[PDB]
Amino acid sequence: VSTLIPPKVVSSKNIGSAPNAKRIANVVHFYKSLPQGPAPAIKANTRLARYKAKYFDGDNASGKPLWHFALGIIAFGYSMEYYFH
Amino acid sequence: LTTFSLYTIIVLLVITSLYTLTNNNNKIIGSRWLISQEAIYDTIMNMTKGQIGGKNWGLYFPMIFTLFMFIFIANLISMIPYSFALSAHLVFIISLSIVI
Repeated sequence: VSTLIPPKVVSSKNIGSAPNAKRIANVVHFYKSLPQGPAPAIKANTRLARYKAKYFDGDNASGKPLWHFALGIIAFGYSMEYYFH
Repeated sequence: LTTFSLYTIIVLLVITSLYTLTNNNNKIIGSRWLISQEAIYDTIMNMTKGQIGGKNWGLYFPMIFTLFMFIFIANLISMIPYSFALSAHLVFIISLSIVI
């Protein structure tokens, strides 16, 4: 009397599961991404890369660049008074 | 040279630094200066999607952004005490209004 053969002819549950879509995404997502993000390049120097690192890269939201930029325009027209003098 | 010409250059250079020197090479997490221009981007995106609200709203989303930023920077430059305006040279702003 019949001995049937379905559970060993399974391969549609081996594609049927939902995380397979996620799997084939994230083996690709993590095989070329940085190991831990040690940066893709961390060397810089132009003597304004330091300015950027302290102010215009997270470190200071402090008002010092505003002051620096402000002071330039104060220096500009004040000297120009004496250029018109 | 000409003070007006020199200050049109200053506006351009301020705006260039705001999308260069504000974050390094694109860091997803965000850098504190660029958080401001994210919020500005969103409140004018969602505002002009609120206004004209067509499918060409986003086609005038840069235009409405550079009409914001022009006035936004040129009313900080003129606020410096020894400084010569661009916007308070009315002839450019009123002319620009007539053009639009």
